[PDB]
Amino acid sequence: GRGANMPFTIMEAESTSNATNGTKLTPNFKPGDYAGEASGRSSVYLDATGEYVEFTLTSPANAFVLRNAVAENTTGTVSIYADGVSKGKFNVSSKFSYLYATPSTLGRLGYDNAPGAGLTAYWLYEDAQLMLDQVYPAGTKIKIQKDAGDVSWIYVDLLETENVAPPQANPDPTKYVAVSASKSIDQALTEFRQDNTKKGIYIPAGEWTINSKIFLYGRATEIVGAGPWYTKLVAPQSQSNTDVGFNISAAANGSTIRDLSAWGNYINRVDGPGKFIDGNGMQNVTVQNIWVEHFVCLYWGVNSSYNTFKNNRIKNTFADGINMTNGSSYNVIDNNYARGTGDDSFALFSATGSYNVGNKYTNLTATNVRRAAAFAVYGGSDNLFQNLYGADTLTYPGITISSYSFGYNTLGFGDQDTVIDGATLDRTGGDFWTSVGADDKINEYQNFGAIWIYGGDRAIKNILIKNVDINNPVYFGLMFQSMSPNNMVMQNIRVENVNINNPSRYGIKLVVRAEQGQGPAYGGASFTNVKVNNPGISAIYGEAQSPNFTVTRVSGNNW
Ligand SMILES: OC[C@H]1O[C@H](O[C@@H]2[C@@H](O)[C@@H](O)O[C@H](CO)[C@H]2O)[C@H](O)[C@@H](O)[C@@H]1O
Ligand SMILES: OC[C@H]1O[C@H](O[C@@H]2[C@@H](O)[C@@H](O)O[C@H](CO)[C@H]2O)[C@H](O)[C@@H](O)[C@@H]1O
Ligand SMILES: OC[C@H]1O[C@H](O[C@@H]2[C@@H](O)[C@@H](O)O[C@H](CO)[C@H]2O)[C@H](O)[C@@H](O)[C@@H]1O
Ligand SMILES: [Ca+2]
Repeated sequence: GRGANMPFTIMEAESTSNATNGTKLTPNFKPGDYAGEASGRSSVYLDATGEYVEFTLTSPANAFVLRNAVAENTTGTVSIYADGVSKGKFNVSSKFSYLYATPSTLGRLGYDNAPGAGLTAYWLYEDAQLMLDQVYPAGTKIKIQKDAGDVSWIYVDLLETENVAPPQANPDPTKYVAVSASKSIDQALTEFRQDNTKKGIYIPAGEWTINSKIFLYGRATEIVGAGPWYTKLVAPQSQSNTDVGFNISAAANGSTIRDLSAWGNYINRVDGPGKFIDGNGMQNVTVQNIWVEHFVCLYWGVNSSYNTFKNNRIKNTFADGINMTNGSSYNVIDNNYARGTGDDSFALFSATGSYNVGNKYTNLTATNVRRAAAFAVYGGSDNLFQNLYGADTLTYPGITISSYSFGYNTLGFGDQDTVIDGATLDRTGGDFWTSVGADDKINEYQNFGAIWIYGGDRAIKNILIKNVDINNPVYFGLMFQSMSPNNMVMQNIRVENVNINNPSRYGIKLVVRAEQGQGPAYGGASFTNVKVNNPGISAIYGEAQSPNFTVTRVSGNNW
């Protein structure tokens, strides 16, 4: 792609190809800012009746997602036109946006939904979904316009366009028990469990309440919808933060959930509940072509192995998109799209089996990461992250590679490579934590590069980063750091075929003193064909001040 191959096309409102009579925001990297939090770090502000932004379709489309920001505590409309003719109205809302903190309490980002004295609003953008009753061809002018009766103002960030097929029917009514107006999901599953000729349940087009955790047991179960634009599982929207969805017991290992969407009612992060799918220790489960929003996570694996997450869309969550922890091995996380997660979009946390091993995170896109990293790997052995696209992180790297234990029981990285192979990272990095007494100090925070290689309190070894393009990182391309006093010696850290373009500070930073009491990096890293182009200050910082760290310039480096 790089990244996921999805049926929708993403178009930035602010593209120079898009006529507008509204206000195009100049980019910045600020959280809590309508530019800093936008895709591409810009949007088009429509602030008077008749102001519009005009998109041009590059593929046919009957369905649209508008990422936008409106005033706090408001709902309303904005209009959509096709070739100059009005065609409908998006339902725009800040119900799920505006999370409050202060510049020195970004650790609270995502947790606190109420305004208050001295509090700044963050997480300002949200989405509106709309299907039209015609497929419009490539080349159609799709205008987003603020007409009389629409919201007082709106920031238009991007438009998703998609040509959605008609809904898919029950694959076989004699094998899939249908949910219906008078038969709930739970009742359909009970009928399935008690009749061995059934393969599962079918959930038709519609909106279907999920007001509970729905347990899958008995045997492997298929849950099949009509398509994610059609089958909508809906948490009770007059409630907030209800723990609903599916919970897969061991008897239902081998289950499949596919072709549906799930619309949670979380308005802030809660730690514990809030994963759409629970399946601790689950095996051989397939989750495919589902679209999930407004949960804490899609899935949080715990010693869960041989599972497949494929073709999913994870948007506007309050913590991680997918995390696999504590022994989870041999999983296939392939061709998934995340936008707006509230913590690491795709993560792997290895802990004591000794390691998470054999996982393949492939063809993944993670953008507009509202806190933490697009991709994060915490220890493990023989795990592959391949063909990644990451962009527009609010606070942290595009990719975190970390041997910090976080107080859990872990060995760190193992004896087989953790591989990052093929990745594009656009405008990644950010500010987090504190930097009291730090070297190379530019503000009150620690400052994170596009890729952070962090030796923590456990082994940091066997890391291969290759075929990566890092474009306009907030601060640095590659950032290497060792936690003191542990000073774990980094071994077999190699970087190959990497382009670092226009970093504002340095192409490569060896952290010398992140904060009081901390020191420089231990071990070394090798660089082959690593280009640093137009750095703001210099190509590499920290080399002379890092006497325990050896930079090896194998060949092909312009620094
Ligand atoms: O009050 C429930 C939600 O209403 C709006 O969203 C609509 C949603 O219910 C769904 O079924 O489809 C339509 C069309 O895509 C949505 O507009 C609000 O936007 C949402 O915030 C509410 O929770
Ligand atoms: O393995 C550590 C814990 O993971 C889960 O808790 C997470 C919490 O520590 C924090 O990271 O927030 C996320 C998102 O809300 C939580 O999933 C488990 O729920 C917990 O039991 C584990 O100890
Ligand atoms: O020391 C406990 C904390 O460790 C981690 O946070 C670190 C932060 O405190 C500061 O020192 O910066 C380093 C990175 O340079 C951070 O890793 C945990 O993330 C945090 O939850 C702990 O409280
Ligand atoms: Ca944008």
